[PDB]
Order: sequence, then structure tokens, then C-alpha cells
Amino acid sequence: ALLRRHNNQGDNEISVGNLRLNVTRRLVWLGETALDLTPKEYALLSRLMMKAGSPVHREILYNDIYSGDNEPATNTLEVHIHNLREKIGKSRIRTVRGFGYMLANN
DNA sequence: CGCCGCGTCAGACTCGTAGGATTATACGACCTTGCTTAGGATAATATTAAGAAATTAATATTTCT
Repeated sequence: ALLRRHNNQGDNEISVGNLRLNVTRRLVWLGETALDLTPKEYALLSRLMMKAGSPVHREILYNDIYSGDNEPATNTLEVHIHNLREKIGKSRIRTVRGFGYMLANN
């Protein structure tokens, strides 16, 4: 409840185009079908959709999926975004060099 | 021999300490210089595939216990 009221502005459903995300139920809906999303990809997608339209920093994402203790040594955020874009479509997740990524609303 | 009159130069020491020197001022015209636009060609350079394989972290047996 807390997380939802603060970040998702109180709403239980994020509606961006054909993407619909129930953050409380952990459910992602491409159009009307359901998607099998790994934990990490779910976290990334959650964050991008909550801050709809506005690019999120790379470091914000890196913290958001990676617990302080287990921090890897190589390219992971990029691969996770790649698979998120493969399961969702290259159009949704636009790349903003230097300052992370952005989910397009328009 | 015994002045004698010219410059001449540092004169003890610790604390803080405001205002300070006018006059009267030509136009072009090259020529150069010292800094700014600008316009693409590359060159880094940040990211994206990709896959593949390698753990590796979970899922689901099944065998003990």
C-alpha cells in the first residue's frame, strides 16, 4: 500500500498504451494477454512505468534491481533491458545515452 | 698645523590606523590581431545484440529420516 501511494501515485494499475501493470498483483498485461517476466525485468518495467515518460537514471535502475550486497562486475542492466525489449517490443523502451532509459508514452 | 665649513645619514621599541594628489584632452583609414561562428569527417564511445555457456539460483522429486 505504501509503495503504491507514493510512487504509483495511489493507483493500483499503470496504463501506458497496451501495457497494463497491476503492481499489487505483480501482473503485466501486453494488450490482453499475460507475459512471463523474470524478477529483474519486472522490477525494471515497474520503475519505468511508474515514472512514466520521464527518463530514469542508469544508477537508479542499477540500485533498484541490484541489492547493495550482490553487485556484479559486468554489463547486466543493458542485457536486462534487451530482454525486456524482446518480451515487450523495441518501440516501448527508448534509449537515452548517458542518462539511462525511458518508457515512451507518446 | 690646525682648523673649517660643505654635505650627509641614520637616528629604540610593542600595539591599531580613516582618506588620500586638478590642469586638459580630434577623426579617418588601413592593417593586423585576438577572439568568435561553422561545417562536415572522422573518432571515440556508450549501448545493443546474442548467444552461449556457465554458473547459479531457484523449483520439483524422492530418498532418507
